[PDB]
Amino acid sequence: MVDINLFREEKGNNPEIIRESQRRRFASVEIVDEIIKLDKEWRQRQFEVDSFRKEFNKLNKQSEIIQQTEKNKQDSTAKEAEVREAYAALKAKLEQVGNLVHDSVPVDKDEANNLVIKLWGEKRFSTPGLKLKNHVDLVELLGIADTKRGAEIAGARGFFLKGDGLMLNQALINFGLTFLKKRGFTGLQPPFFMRKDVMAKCEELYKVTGEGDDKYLIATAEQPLCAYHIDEWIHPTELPLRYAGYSSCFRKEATLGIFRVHQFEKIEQFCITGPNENASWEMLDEMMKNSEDFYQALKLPYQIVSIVSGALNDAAAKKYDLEAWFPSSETFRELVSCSNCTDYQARRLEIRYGQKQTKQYVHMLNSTLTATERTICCILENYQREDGVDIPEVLQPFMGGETFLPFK
Amino acid sequence: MVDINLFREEKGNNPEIIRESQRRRFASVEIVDEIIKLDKEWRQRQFEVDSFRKEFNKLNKQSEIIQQTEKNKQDSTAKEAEVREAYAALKAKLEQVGNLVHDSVPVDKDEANNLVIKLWGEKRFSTPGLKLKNHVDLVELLGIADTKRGAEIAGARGFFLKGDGLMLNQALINFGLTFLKKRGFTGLQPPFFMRKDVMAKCEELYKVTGEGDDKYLIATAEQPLCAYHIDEWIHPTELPLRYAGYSSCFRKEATLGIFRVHQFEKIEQFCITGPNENASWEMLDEMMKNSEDFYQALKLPYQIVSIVSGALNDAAAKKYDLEAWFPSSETFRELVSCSNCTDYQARRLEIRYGQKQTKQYVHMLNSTLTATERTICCILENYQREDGVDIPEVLQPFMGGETFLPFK
Repeated sequence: MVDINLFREEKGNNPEIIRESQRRRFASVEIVDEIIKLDKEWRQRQFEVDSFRKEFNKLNKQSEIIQQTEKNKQDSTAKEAEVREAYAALKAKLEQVGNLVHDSVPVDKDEANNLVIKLWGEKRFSTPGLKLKNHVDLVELLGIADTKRGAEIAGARGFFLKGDGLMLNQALINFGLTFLKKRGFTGLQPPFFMRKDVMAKCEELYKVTGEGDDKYLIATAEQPLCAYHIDEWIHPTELPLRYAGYSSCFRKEATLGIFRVHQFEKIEQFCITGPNENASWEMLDEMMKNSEDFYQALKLPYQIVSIVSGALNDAAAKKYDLEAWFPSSETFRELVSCSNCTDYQARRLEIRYGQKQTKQYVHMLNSTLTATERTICCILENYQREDGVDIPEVLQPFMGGETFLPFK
Repeated sequence: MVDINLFREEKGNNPEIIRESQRRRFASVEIVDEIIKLDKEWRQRQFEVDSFRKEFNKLNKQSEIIQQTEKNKQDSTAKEAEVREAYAALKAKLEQVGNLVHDSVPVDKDEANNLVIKLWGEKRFSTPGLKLKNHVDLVELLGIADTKRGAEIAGARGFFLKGDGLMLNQALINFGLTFLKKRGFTGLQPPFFMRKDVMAKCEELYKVTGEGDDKYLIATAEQPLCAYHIDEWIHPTELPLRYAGYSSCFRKEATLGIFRVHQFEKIEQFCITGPNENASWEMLDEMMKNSEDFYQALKLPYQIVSIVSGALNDAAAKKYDLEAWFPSSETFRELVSCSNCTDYQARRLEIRYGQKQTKQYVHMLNSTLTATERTICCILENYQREDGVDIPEVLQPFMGGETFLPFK
């Protein structure tokens, strides 16, 4: 949720900023007045208690009187119930309000109008010499995934990684983790389980039943790496925090191919900053430079698009995608999303900024470095030859010096 | 299930072998006669069809006659139903019979009497200079797993791997995969999902709900690597097959420690052989030598125990455990199980041996190489110093040359 304080004229904050952000999200502007009207009620009860607190403690410092100090306690428990109700009803509207859309975000309702802002790399095309094959056919020819036997075993989109497929998957995971460890990141592998209560604050997911409470399978490392540091204080000397999240991922939405799948592995950049001095906006550039340097090391051409205000989800204040070149189909596909969600999750998760006045909260960002099966698919297409696939230079050490994967 | 043919005096096979194996499993010997009595019924119906087949086709080669060729079809569909019932009732008893216990297996009902057969390594002990800490306390001191934050997130026994904890986990996974790839193995990473129908032939597991049929989370790579090759023919030139299974594992049975946990990673040796020439018994030694060479490369002292006939599960014909030395508690704990299950799963999974007479079936074996979190725990205890933990020599390349993990 957003800071109630940014709706209060009282504290020297203009609620038009909220109204403008609603407009840019093509969402209710009327709700900003609804919330102001509710906040005011609630703060009156919040105060309408301390009226009967003082009048209660006023009687004290002395049945035309003894019956007066009776009702003033019946009051301060009756009115405390009203305060509870007000808080609750205020939660129901404020919950619905998206994060404040940064001004640099292109305003529009269709991702069709996503603003390309950067290009990189010399894109390969089908020549007369070699028709460029797609990832689906190159996985079959290389013999590095059993999607057929996978499908009988795990149901639809189910796949084994095999031989140099597993070595490659593992090569990319360790290349990514070392890549990021060199840039000040600490590895973190979360449990693939998470309690629904906790997921709430961070049903398009798998439910796992058995030991304890019903839990979800995680769609992204980003979800466990957000619950981590719940209810904690983080000291300014700790921030900024850089975690290289690693995990398997389970998506419900998706017998040939490993691009459009139910289970996959993923390195995530997850960063916490303090909420002042433009720190989170500086970290968003930092993480986006890291995503860039990495696809450049792999020598995969790409373009960076900024996401229209209309397409930002409720947590994101701003978002880029790195779309990389798939030469057989001459398309760019999404291999990175890079979000600054500022204090939106932090404030629900009571993740605070102080030593331990009025409450400050940390800023949190997330940026896929690589979804391995997707990155592989992109590697296959861009590195293919007449009779196999060359291995990118930087992955060659992690594959024991091998430079080539021949077709069966 | 076991080969019905080994219950038939008829084919030159002595059913006493079955009876003896039942004795060694301390299980029903009476059931071997029950099954013979059922098999005989079934084969009579199986034949009692071909009596009314020939008499039906006998009438043909000519209403004192035309009504005779009527009933002989009413028969051959009526008696075919009886054959179905016999087959089904025979399945219900034969299902309950364990695999034939190899003669080299120690006969006893208590694992207490497991026969140690081999020792290796110079075991470390608490000296006056250094009280040897346990894995639980060494994980806290090293700062390589958040079991506390894990527990709030994933419920009980839930843990993050962190910093050099993740690097180590990954070091062991890649050390194991290369270790095995050098010994003729092909990497395989299965889906962590598997359809209950399929699991049946390979409810102490997690159920996953969402897309498609209800599925289980796998307890071991061994389970998906068993369904793989279902209903297939394998050619003698293909066998023997060596797969290095890699996966996450989910066990229901288990906020400090990563040894006794719900989720963990595991390299498995899974091997298929032909069923003749003592091939599977030779492969069991091969896999057990591989498990040995690996804990020797890690320089972890261990002992090999042979499992008493009384403790073999229904698939295993024979089984060893490699128990490794945990010096703080001066105990050996199970880090490897090595099983030859011969044609027991193969025969349910219709995994055949021919080119493609009377049906031959492949032999299948499984042998944990490493459960990574457990192996780590064992590494921590055996490699500890006053102020940190040394990194095993062979894992040092995979950890970028680092030789030591200091306490926080």
